[PDB]
Amino acid sequence: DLPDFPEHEYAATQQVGEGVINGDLYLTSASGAIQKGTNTKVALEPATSYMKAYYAKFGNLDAAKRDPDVQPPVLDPRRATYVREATTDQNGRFDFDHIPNGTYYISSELTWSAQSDGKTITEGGTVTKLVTVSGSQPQKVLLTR
Repeated sequence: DLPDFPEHEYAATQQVGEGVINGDLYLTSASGAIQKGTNTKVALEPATSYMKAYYAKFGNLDAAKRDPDVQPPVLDPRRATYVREATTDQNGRFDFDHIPNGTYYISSELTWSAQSDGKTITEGGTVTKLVTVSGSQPQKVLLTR
């Protein structure tokens, strides 16, 4: 499962800042059609050894490829205070303000329904990337896979 919550790793992070993050969220259907993530929540949190272990198993996983017997574990309640959040607009665009200097996981979940042989298929899943912030203007994040 997950390692012990690393207090030192969270204590060493800068918790105040001026950085701006811009990006776009989308995934591709099995048919090749692009699906934009509209009015979808996007999370931005410190890139720790704790969340590296979590995102390895559940961060870039298709909903069709999920094990029904395997459920994601309950995370330490101390982690929530470090999570920043944004909702994408009508075009899948998201924005974050006052982002501190540091290294982060930027993560979202985008699923939708498709039809095939008269049966309903669940498409998409989770998508997670690394973003580094030094100065106030990092590059845009294309949150896709």
